[PDB]
Amino acid sequence: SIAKKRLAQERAEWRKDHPAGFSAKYSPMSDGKGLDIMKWICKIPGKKGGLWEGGEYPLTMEFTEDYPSKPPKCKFTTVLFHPNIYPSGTVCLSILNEDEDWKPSITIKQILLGIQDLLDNPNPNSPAQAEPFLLYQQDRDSYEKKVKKQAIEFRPKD
Ligand code: NA
Repeated sequence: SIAKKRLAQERAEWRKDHPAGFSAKYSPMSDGKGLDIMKWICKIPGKKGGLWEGGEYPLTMEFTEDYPSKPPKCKFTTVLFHPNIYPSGTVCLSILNEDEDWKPSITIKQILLGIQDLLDNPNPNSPAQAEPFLLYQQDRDSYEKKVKKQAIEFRPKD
C-alpha cells in the first residue's frame, strides 16, 4: 500500500521532529485492537499572539488508499467559531482541495501548520460557516470576544 507506506513515513518523521504543542497520532481501532493508520487524531495549539492562543483544538485526519494523490479530510471534532470551518467540522483550505492547491508532497506538519495559520487568518472568499462569517463582518470586536471565550473553553482540561 503506497498510502500506508507514506503514512508510516509521515508518522515516523513526525515523531522525530514536530512543532511543540501539536499532536498527530493513529486513532484507536473501533474494535479496540490496534491503531488505525488511515485515521489520525491530532491536536493544534492556538498560535501565540493570536485570538486562539491557549486553546488546544482536536482534529481528525481521514485518509483513503488514494492518498497521497487525494488529500485527507481534516475535521475539528468540536466545531470552532471560525468562518472557514464547516458545520461538520471540516476545514475549508485550498491546500486540502484536490482541485486547488493539494500536492502529494504536502506533509502532515505542513497541513497542521496551515490549519493553525488559517485559524488566525480567516479567508473571506471561502465562507464555510454562516454565523462566524457574518459576525466577522458585522462587528469584528464581537467576533474577537467570542473567539477568545472559546479559546479559554479549549484550554487543556485540568
Ligand atoms: Na461540534
